[PDB]
Amino acid sequence: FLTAVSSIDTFLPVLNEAKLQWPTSALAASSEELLGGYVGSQFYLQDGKYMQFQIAGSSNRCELRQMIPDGGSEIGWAVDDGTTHTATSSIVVPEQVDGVEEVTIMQIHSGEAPQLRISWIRSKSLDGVAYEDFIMSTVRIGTGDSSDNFVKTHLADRTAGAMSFQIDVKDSKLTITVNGNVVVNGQDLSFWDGTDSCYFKAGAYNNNPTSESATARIKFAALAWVDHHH
Repeated sequence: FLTAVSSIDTFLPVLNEAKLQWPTSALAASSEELLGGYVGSQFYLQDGKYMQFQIAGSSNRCELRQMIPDGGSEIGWAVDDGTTHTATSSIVVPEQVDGVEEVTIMQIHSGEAPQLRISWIRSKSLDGVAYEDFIMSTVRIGTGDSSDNFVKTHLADRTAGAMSFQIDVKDSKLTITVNGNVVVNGQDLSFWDGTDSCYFKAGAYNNNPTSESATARIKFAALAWVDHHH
């Protein structure tokens, strides 16, 4: 059998506060199933150390969704409760196979929409500038579909080695750190003031592939979801 992610200690904290959605938003595995050896080609322990997600097909996913810890239900939090909600990861994004065009690897999402997607992107122009094989943030500052509802930023070019991300939400401000460097510094999330259904996600959410059979693949060496408070 493939080795289960829960067979080592590294990911137990996040698995204790997550459900897995695969191959769609429908539930694949409860937190307890994840902690108790849930495994498949879509979600297994890779190289003895990575929590690896794999998925093919347009808008399909293999993605963790933040839950209340210790067998609780779906969590919802606000962007301005005075604490800092933090997601920290270390991700090896391999070269993506032909046909994979965008893979969302971390999110802040709510009942209505994604406040934030961090995604690998094969190629895109942002603000008149071309980028290739890179990591992008897409922040929603509204619920519409016109471009003024989004702020998109080049976070980093993809590296062969592990790349760390820290997503901090405090007092309606979003900070994204990559490999220890602040890239997005206090992006305003005030549009979401009043929303109490936000949560973190992470894994592989396959967006707009050119082939339905091409398999997105993303490896986490570390993932934690925490609330920092006094």
